[PDB]
Amino acid sequence: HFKEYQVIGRRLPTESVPEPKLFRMRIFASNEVIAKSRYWYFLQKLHKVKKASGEIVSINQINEAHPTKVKNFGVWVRYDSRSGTHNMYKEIRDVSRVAAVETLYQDMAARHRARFRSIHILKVAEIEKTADVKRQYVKQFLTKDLKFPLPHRVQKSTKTFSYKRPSTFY
Amino acid sequence: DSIVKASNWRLVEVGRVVLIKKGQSAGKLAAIVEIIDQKKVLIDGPKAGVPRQAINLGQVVLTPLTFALPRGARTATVSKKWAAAAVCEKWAASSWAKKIAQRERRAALTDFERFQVMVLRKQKRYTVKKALAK
Amino acid sequence: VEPVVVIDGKGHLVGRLASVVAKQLLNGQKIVVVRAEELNISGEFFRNKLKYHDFLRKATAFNKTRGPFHFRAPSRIFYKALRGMVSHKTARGKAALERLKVFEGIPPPYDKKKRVVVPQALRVLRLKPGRKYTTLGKLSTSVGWKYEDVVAKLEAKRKVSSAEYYAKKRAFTKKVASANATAAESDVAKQLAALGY
Amino acid sequence: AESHRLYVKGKHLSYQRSKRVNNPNVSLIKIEGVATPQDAQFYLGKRIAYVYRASKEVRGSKIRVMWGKVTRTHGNSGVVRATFRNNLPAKTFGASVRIFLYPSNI
Amino acid sequence: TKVSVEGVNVEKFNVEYFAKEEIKAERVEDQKVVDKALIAEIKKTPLLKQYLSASFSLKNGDKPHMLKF
RNA sequence: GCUCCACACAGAUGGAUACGAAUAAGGCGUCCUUGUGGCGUCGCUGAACCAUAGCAGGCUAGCUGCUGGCGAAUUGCAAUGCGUGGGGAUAA
RNA sequence: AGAACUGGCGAUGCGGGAUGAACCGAACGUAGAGUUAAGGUGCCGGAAUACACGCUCAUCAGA
Repeated sequence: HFKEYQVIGRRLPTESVPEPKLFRMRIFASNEVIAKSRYWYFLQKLHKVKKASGEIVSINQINEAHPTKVKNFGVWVRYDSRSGTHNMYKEIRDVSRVAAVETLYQDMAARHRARFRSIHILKVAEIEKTADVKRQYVKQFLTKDLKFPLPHRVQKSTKTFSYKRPSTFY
Repeated sequence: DSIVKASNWRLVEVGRVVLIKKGQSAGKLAAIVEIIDQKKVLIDGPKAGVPRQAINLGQVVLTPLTFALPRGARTATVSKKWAAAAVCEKWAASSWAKKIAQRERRAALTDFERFQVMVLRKQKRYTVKKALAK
Repeated sequence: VEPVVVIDGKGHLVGRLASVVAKQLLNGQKIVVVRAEELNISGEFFRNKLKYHDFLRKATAFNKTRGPFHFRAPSRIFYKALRGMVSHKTARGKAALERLKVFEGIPPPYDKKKRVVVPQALRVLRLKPGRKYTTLGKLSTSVGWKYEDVVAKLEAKRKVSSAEYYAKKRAFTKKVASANATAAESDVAKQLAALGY
Repeated sequence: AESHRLYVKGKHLSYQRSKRVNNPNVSLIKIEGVATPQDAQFYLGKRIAYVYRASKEVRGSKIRVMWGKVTRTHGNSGVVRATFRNNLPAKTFGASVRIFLYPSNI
Repeated sequence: TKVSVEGVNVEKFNVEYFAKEEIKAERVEDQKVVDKALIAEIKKTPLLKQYLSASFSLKNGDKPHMLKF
């Protein structure tokens, strides 16, 4: 499970260099220490620094605004592979920012074999107005009054012997 | 005449009342607010006490009952239509909620109260066996 | 929980069933699988027909008569699938297998007696809808077993003799449902309901 | 009239073991109707008896008993660890074992 | 299931009462005096007399980790 | 095998508690227009059903269906409580 | 192929890898109880026919 963290760093202020530029970015991680570790890895890709040269100024959690409202998250992702790295855009219908990025990591593992170290999360943004939904499978649920069954239900028997011959209606 | 029947199902829909099997809620009614995908639905039951959450449909079983409710309806709006349709009365009137209540009632019998059941079942047997073979 | 636990293969999966039947023995739990022939496997037919013949070409060199004896009869076809998970050598085993009895069809003196099913081994509860899946029956036939017919017929007969029964019974419990339905409501009743009954 | 049963009946499965080593001191007991470790927590500390016929009559009875205790749970199934005074014979792997209701927590 | 007990005079007998150094008449008299002062309260609730005469047993399906006594 | 003599004595603990077929479908009940028919109703586990009270389960009186009349101890605060070795007769 | 460097075996059992000189864990007085490693929990086999998201039909899949 994940959490969203707001990390800021400024390559420790030296003589005649007072209060540097403060690079702000939002990190998804399981805990605080991993969030810090991932932050240093991104700083070294965007520019030339090291862990010793800089300082974590502030690391704070970002709770999701309305975790009772279903949203449409359009996520941009850069990721490493067997070949050279390449950009990507996917769309996830979910509740929170944190649950959206979670299901993205599972999907990226499933379809591309990319682990947490391989994946950079570029930018997560909502899609407020419909018809901006570029993917079919997200647009799929956006039709008026969607009523579908879940047929052939697998009912878990705790006991090993049943006496009825299970009839899987719904 | 064209007789094509039936394939009668419990459809997942905005305003379908559900019964939760697994979780902290456990045996408490909620309504499907909005479908998320194939596997996940967003549920809430303000009267039962179950909070608003994303849930897998493996965690929850559907019920035959439904009511009219708008897509993505909020907790207060759910409560209004819940009381208007009166689904708690519609729930308890069924043979289904009666079975769950019967399991719960039998589960919390005293040893002496169980003895009472035994004695009365001897009496009821006698009246029934009298009615037969006539 | 029942000295004997007659099972009904009809709509099961060699492997899973087996397995679960295995454990049940090694833990002193007499068993009796029936309708064997109407068992089930997974994957097209042409499959199980191979993943077998191979098991057929087996045989020992110098003396084919002392090697892997290829039993055709389903009951057996399945009995193997089982003796395969049961040390079937150390006395602890022998002791098991000694607790089994896989019949093809449903001969007395079980016919007349309840049966059951291992909900954790049903084609209809494990195999993703519409997906190839054998049926032993044919499979056996295709490779020897010379009786699929007998049982077949000699079967339908059993279903009759019964079906007829049920009726009598069903027609019986139709009364009770009434006897109580009426004798219901009264007092003595009310009370029970309260406590739950 | 029929039931004089003041014990929950459960089968004696095996000894506590790895793949290649078995400790015969600790026996594993399946108990009837017990599905979880949480249900098995009730049976912890209750006295067990393995009851069996013998050939020779010892004390005006042809029947002898080995007594023991449930010690703790074993895995997620409600299978339970059990130490007797004299260990169970290993011939009894899959034999009925009587688990009593003393000493009572309830 | 609790009964009324306050009518009974129990305090006569203690640990020393159960010493053994054919049944003594003193023990029989202590039995009857107490039991009559108890029988009176058993008759109040229905089926309680019949309940005490019966014997407890675990039937098939009785799981004591579930059972409320 | 029959007869005559002599001897020997792998895990029960309330109940395996009988439709078949289908599972994108099925039971059960009712009306009959006898049907791939209509109406009603059930499932979401056997957590059920049936059995279940008495010295390990007695002795007696009436109207465990209902009402009775007696006995239980001292077991002391737990230790479950059907072959041989010879005869005779007759089948092989 | 050769040179240099640090370990492993050599003088070394034990748990695991189906089985093993080179792998994984772990350096051993005799026991009792508890907790774990590596490796596993369909059954043989002690331990979830666990929960959750997806993907895969193979005419000898795959592990």
